[PDB]
Amino acid sequence: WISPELIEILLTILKAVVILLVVVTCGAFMSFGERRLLGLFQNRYGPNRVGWGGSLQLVADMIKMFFKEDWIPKFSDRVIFTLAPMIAFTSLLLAFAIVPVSPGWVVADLNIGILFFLMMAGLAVYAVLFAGWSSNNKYSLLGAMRASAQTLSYEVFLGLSLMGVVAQAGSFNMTDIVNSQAHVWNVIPQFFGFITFAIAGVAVCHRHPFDQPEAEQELADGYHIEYSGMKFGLFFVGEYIGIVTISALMVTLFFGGWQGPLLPPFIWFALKTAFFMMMFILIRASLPRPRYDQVMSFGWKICLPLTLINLLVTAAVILWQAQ
Amino acid sequence: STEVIAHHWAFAIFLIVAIGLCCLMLVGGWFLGGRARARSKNVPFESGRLSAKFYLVAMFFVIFDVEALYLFAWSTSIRESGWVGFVEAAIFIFVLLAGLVYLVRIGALDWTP
Amino acid sequence: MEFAFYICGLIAILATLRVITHTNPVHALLYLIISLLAISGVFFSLGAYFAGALEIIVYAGAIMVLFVFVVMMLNLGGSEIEQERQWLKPQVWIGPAILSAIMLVVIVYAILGVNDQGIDGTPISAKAVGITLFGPYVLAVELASMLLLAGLVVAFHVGREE
Amino acid sequence: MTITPQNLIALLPLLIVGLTVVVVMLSIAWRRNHFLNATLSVIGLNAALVSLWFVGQAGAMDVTPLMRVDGFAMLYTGLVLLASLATCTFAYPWLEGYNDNKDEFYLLVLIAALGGILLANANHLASLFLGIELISLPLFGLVGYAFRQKRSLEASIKYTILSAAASSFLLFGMALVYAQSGDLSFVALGKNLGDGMLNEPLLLAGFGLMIVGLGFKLSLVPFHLWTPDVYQGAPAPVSTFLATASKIAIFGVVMRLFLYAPVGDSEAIRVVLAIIAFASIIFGNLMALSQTNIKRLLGYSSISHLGYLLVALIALQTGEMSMEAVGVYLAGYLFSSLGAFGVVSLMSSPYRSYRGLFWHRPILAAVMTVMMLSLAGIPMTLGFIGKFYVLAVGVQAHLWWLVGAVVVGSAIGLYYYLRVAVSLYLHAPPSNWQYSAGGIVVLISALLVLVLGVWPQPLISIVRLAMPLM
Amino acid sequence: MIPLQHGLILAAILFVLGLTGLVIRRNLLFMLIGLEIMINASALAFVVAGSYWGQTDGQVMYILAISLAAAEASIGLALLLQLHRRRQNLNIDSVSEMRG
Amino acid sequence: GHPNLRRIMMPQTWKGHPLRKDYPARATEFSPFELTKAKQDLEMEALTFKPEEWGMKRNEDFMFLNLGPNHPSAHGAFRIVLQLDGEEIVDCVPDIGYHHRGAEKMGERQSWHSYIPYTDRIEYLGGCVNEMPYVLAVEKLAGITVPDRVNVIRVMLSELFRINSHLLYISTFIQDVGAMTPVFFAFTDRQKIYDLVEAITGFRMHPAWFRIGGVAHDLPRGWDRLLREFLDWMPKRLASYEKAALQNTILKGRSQGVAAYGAKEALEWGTTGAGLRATGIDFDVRKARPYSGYENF
Ligand SMILES: CCCCCCCCCCCCCCCCCC(=O)OC[C@H](COP(=O)(O)OCCN)OC(=O)CCCCCCCCCCCCCCCCC
Ligand SMILES: CCCCCCCCCCCCCCCCCC(=O)OC[C@H](COP(=O)(O)OCCN)OC(=O)CCCCCCCCCCCCCCCCC
Ligand SMILES: CCCCCCCCCCCCCCCCCC(=O)OC[C@H](COP(=O)(O)OCCN)OC(=O)CCCCCCCCCCCCCCCCC
Ligand SMILES: CCCCCCCCCCCCCCCCCCCC
Ligand SMILES: CCCCCCCCCCCCCCCCCCCC
Repeated sequence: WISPELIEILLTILKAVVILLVVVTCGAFMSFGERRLLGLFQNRYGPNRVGWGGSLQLVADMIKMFFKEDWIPKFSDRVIFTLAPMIAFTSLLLAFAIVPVSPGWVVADLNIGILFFLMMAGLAVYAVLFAGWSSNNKYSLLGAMRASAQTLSYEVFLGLSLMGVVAQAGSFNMTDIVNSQAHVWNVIPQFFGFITFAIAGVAVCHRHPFDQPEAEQELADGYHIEYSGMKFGLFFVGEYIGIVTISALMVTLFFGGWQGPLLPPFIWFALKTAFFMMMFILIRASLPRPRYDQVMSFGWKICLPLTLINLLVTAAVILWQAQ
Repeated sequence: STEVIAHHWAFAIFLIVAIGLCCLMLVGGWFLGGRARARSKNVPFESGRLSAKFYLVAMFFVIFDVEALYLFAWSTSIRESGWVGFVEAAIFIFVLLAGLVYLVRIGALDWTP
Repeated sequence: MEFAFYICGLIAILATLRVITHTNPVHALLYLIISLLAISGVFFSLGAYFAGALEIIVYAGAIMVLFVFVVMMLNLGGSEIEQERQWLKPQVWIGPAILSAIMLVVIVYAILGVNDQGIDGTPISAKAVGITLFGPYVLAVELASMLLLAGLVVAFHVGREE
Repeated sequence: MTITPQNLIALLPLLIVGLTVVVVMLSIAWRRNHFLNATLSVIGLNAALVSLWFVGQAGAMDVTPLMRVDGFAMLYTGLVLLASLATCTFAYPWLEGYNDNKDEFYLLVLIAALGGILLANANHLASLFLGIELISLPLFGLVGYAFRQKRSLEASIKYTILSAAASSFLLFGMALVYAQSGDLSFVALGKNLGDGMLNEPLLLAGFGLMIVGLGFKLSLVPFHLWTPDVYQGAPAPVSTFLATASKIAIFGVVMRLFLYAPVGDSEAIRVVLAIIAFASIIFGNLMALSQTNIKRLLGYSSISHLGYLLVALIALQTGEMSMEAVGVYLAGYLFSSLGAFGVVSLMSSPYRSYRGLFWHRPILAAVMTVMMLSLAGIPMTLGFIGKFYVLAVGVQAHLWWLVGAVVVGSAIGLYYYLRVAVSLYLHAPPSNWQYSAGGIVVLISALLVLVLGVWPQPLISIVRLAMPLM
Repeated sequence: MIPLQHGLILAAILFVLGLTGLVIRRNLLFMLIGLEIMINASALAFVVAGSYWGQTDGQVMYILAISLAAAEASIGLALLLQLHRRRQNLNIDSVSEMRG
Repeated sequence: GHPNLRRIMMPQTWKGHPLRKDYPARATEFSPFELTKAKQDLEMEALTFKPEEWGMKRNEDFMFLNLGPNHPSAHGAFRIVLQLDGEEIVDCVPDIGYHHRGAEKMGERQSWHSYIPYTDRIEYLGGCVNEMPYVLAVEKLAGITVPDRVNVIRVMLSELFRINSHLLYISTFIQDVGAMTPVFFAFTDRQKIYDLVEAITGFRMHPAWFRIGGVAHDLPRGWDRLLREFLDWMPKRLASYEKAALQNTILKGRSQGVAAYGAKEALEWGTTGAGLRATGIDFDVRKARPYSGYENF
């Protein structure tokens, strides 16, 4: 069984498994870091008693959520109820599955890349839709309808925001997109693409200020209200893993990915990614929540023509520079 | 080649292990923990007809997503298409923005009455 | 490559059979989404990478989202649907099934009587599809934009609430 | 193949109608004005009709790997544009009584006219498919424009579901055809076959599914059951447009497809279309015997006239004047159907019994009886010239069963057409310039029918000038 | 190495299954679902045909097919919405007022 | 002639009228609260909403929405039933009485001195502000004119508790808009106020420190120091609150033009305070009908 081909196969599989486990661990530890960084932002400490510095708080929450009674309503449809958190986790995990963290460290060097990310987001909206329908609660039903129409209103231009970087790199591949940022990062030319992708990625991740269950707690119309135990935990863990995925895609698409002058490439990638996770915390802790009609009006009247104009101007620059 | 099939194996292992991870998470959550009964436990939590604007928003998402797929196909082949394809895509985006402006002005994209 | 194609084709066939014989609209739409994922796997097996990407982005990500949206707003509790089960009643379904059966045998006779050198599975990237789309197929692009505009206007005019 | 400025000047009606669509849409976005948007739509359609002159002076050439422009394309573009102009003219007094938004009607008419022009210019399977869909979907909107009404909503649902089924059938047919041949151009459909092996089963099955879709679109038996319901339930200007423009554009693209393809001269396809044409003529004439509704009667009339059209279709490869017969018949049928459905529209306008029509509306009664004599193929009318052309083409190719079917269906059509035309003059128990414009449109249609039935030579010369490429 | 005939057979099977679902179901939603199945099967057949010949024309025809499918689904669901709004049922046999 | 004369404090299945003199006040007079299955079902049936009984006067689209009665906010627990056309509120009627404590019946049940803790919990964000009119009215009954030091002490504590209540209100409004950090900082400022109030009275939210004729104790030695720390602490924090959340355009879009009324609607409905004075009507009790030596400030 000793052969270089089988050795390369096993090392590549081990690299993929290591990447997957590190992403899941980072998402959970980033739920904990959400709590700690909110404490830092709000002149307090947050959880710092369970273990050293609160580092064992995640393990305590994990034990609680595993040994909490997992319950499915009698009026609910079992398969859809059991399927919605699976979608909310798996869709954004497999969306991460194309992100290159280092030269030679990638799981799938696909020819579609961010197209595959668009496939996973379009599948990810089904988690909210299925959580709303499955619970057999009308309040959760209209909450899921509102959140799903919001995510459609921002998914309508998520890909078009990415298309400026796609046009500049000339390919759908992620590694070619990173390699096109070897001289200048894409945040400078595709700045409008950068802000529109930030807004759309925050909105499709159901993060503040686009979170629906935290928007209206008086109505009790959230689509999470009938989930408990490890299903609600899967909803939360998939939300934070989606935050990690969106931040890493933002780093690879607008901030050069792993490219840097002095540090090793994974150190630069982790630093830029963690900076964008901290910016997620700061966005949650800083901005007020707009109204529903205001949010979808900002999605439709403003951001989509901005993405179209950005793509048109990017194309004009590209063909102008190609003599 | 060996590298491409190793990449395919790594991707397959990634998808399989992720799906098995969330499946085992469900198995552990359902199997572990005691269960107890209450009278109003099975009743849905309700703190103790939908409009057609949802359909309109989803419909607009579908239509503009198909035109987005057209621009997806354009964007990866911008340099080989040249200035002629730029003119065609400018006409395409002009029609797209005219339809968007028409939707805006007649209140189709206005959620509030 | 061929094994994935045959498995995905079998999954798509079984899922479509489950859609056309179901009473729950949401279950039927979920099985339809599963069949669309399987047909996307078929597309990826044949080297049409862009076609599978569009199947999950657009067909399984926009159109079925619209169908699921509509089924949500209808609140279909199976009123005179689950209480009838008339499609499962045999003398209703024997006729059209044998109609589609003889049509399928005729189409299979047509298919088996053609030259087949096999599909080599060479991947066709989205760059070549985009070059062709804005090259020899430009009027198709602009008039398809006009077709989407026509559908937009038609379904806005029909599907208002007032 | 790239696009040249000469290819742009060949694109003139398509570009003009598309620019009209954009301009009318932006004007609706500015301010909802029914008169100004209708005027803009009529101005754009008339501009395309005028620019057909520049297209003719441009010459006949190939603009795309998809489109081909020749005199055949000009003739069918002119027919579609005239039908759309008459549809707008009939639609304005009907839309004067519509409580909801009226401005989307002309947008849908313009997009359907765009699809008709594309079908006229189509030399490809992609252009054929896109033109069929670009005609169909605005007709989905227009048939159910008065969606509050029971009949209009029912007709819209029926037309939408059945045309989606026909679109899937047609698309699977060209999928099989492309799987066999490898090129989607019209000239290469069977070019890779020789030595008498043209009847390949996969190509024949793909063309059969295409025949299923197109025979839905042409109201051909046995895909004809939608025609009386969709004709009756739709608004009368929509019935006018669906009777004239859609049928003419789809039959023109079927003409071009069966001329250019090597598989078009297959024996099995010819026998299948002969059966379809025979059954279409006989069934459409027989099912209109006991119709008291004018719209269903004219739908069955459309089925019969399309059967005569298919009889003229079958002798394409043998006879030499089959295209000339189709053009003359289609000009006459456009004029007759425009007049008949226009008088029906003017009696159905504004949006809120043909017996005894002469005693309050004598001019419209005279126009109606002229068109019901025209659809019967009575001499001194252009429908007679079309029927004479169809019979001559059938006699040349020895299509004797089709000739007998035409004669028998002509007798049955004579029965019911004369029944209506003489029920006009029995005894039974407006005030705007657009209604007068519709009356002028139907009056010039009747005068054209009478003049070209007495003197058909200018129309024959015009149609003979519209010769497609060899 | 995948035969073209097997892909065409799969597309034909999905096409006739969609037609069966279109015919045997009274509910307008299930007929729209069946129509979507038929047009997606035709798009699959066109993709297989384009992939055998090594041409992008199959994927271009697939793109046109899904554009038609999206717009037709939009129009059909709008008609279904109005039918449910004014009729309170989805029985397609109930709308049969026009006959003969 | 009342449009609907139903009970507003007690449930509809209640026998007798509580504020009559022959009605027993205390719960120990009644049987102790037993919750059986039939009792739980019967009381859950009574809390269900029926469109016809509340005078809704109902179109095949008017859906009904339930807000409470459990309420995720600091200001009590209550219900609102909403008639909706799409998202538009066509009609609504508030359901109150879920927080009924019988404080007036306790006024008939406690003595003049012992009722002051119950006067504290009338508006539990007000404290000494709630104690002030009761002790003023009792001093009117007793013929007591309090000295000037008493008036200044009561004004000082009333303004301290007014700043506490307004801080909680602004923080809760900003949190309900969607910014969750000023509630943390405003409760820190509330802790500073609470330090001073604990030093003076010995309690945080319900001091019960005002008395008939004065206050319970003298001011402790060092009250001026804590008041100095609060007066130095407050204005920079308030300016940070404005700049961070109150001048945010998202908050302005959520707030400006929302539920607006004029002087006539404020006058006809008895609205007072900031809602009345935002209509331009200069009517404050401290300046129109001065009390407790508020004319010297
Ligand atoms: C509850 C479970 C629901 C279903 C979950 C999924 C079921 C299947 C799980 C097992 C999958 C095993 C692995 C499949 C093959 C992976 C590798 C692959 O697709 O390789 C082909 C191709 C290679 O690309 P490349 O190398 O760049 O091409 C040049 C030529 N070699 O690469 C590609 O073509 C890449 C594009 C295809 C990738 C597909 C990934 C999965 C898609 C489905 C996601 C489902 C999400 C959850 C459910 C949503 C709701 C139903
Ligand atoms: C195991 C038994 C069945 C168990 C239950 C069902 C599980 C899911 C089965 C379907 C999905 C996995 C199929 C197996 C794929 C394994 C990888 C493979 O075959 O790769 C071959 C090929 C790689 O690309 P290529 O370049 O063509 O390779 C030539 C060599 N250089 O690959 C390709 O070209 C494309 C590979 C397929 C496309 C990507 C994956 C699509 C996934 C679709 C899921 C659909 C929903 C499934 C729901 C299941 C539950 C009901
Ligand atoms: C990894 C990716 C993510 C990384 C994290 C960092 C990026 C996060 C981006 C978050 C974006 C949130 C966008 C929220 C938009 C809200 C728009 C809206 O609806 O505003 C409504 C408001 C008033 O609306 P109006 O119609 O005027 O109402 C009048 C009624 N009296 O209108 C207004 O107030 C007008 C202004 C609207 C907002 C404009 C856009 C602001 C975006 C947030 C600031 C971002 C700054 C850069 C941060 C660093 C990024 C690295
Ligand atoms: C938020 C960041 C998530 C990262 C997930 C993937 C982690 C992969 C770790 C790879 C480590 C080795 C990288 C190559 C060697 C160069 C760097 C060496 C020092 C770390
Ligand atoms: C209330 C209206 C119900 C309409 C149901 C229609 C069902 C049609 C069933 C057709 C069955 C055909 C069986 C085979 C016929 C012979 C083979 C095909 C023709 C040669």
